[PDB]
Amino acid sequence: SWEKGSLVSPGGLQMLLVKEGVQNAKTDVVVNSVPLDLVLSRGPLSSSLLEKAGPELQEELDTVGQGVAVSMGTVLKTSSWNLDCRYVLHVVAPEWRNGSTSSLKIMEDIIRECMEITESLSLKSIAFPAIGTGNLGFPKNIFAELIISEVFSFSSSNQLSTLQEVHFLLHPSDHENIQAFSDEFARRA
Ligand SMILES: CS(=O)(=O)Nc1ccccc1-c1cccc2c1[nH]c1ccccc12
Repeated sequence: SWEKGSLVSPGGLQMLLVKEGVQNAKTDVVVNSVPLDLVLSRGPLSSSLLEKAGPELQEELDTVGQGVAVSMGTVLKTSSWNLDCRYVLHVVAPEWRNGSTSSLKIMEDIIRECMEITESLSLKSIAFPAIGTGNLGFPKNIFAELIISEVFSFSSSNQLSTLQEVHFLLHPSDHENIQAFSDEFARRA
């Protein structure tokens, strides 16, 4: 509990494995996964974020999303309300129907976009919480490698003025993700 796991990429971006649940995020940006209808109470990650943030998070998302055509890969920005961050980036994650290989590529593009948004806002840190393998057809270890590799890729190919830290937020009882990230971090250190 007392430590975060740490891995810095060759390009200088620090990744932290944080085992505190998703409600305690203390980064500038937190990324949420939302449905196409923008209802924040459906999936378990979003429901958890909503429970801490308060219903104002839903109020603001509904307002920013009104009359916006929303599809897979849409990213909408709100303030954080009672979360301990500055902004939430609400993303419509892909599902398996988008195609197997396609869906991994789409997740990579989403990860990259959210980091680019954070840098464009002159912010320092972004958190990606575990969303689960909800409606995606790959095991958690595939997604752990994917996100870490994308952080490596992004930071090697870009000079970053402000973005310094990427936090992976895991619930301490998420045994499968804790094992996947721990193995990846151990392997790369
Ligand atoms: C698929 S997962 O959420 O179980 N894997 C992770 C476990 C812990 C922290 C981050 C991720 C993760 C991996 C790949 C893409 C995303 C992840 N979290 C996100 C949250 C929002 C949007 C994309 C992502």
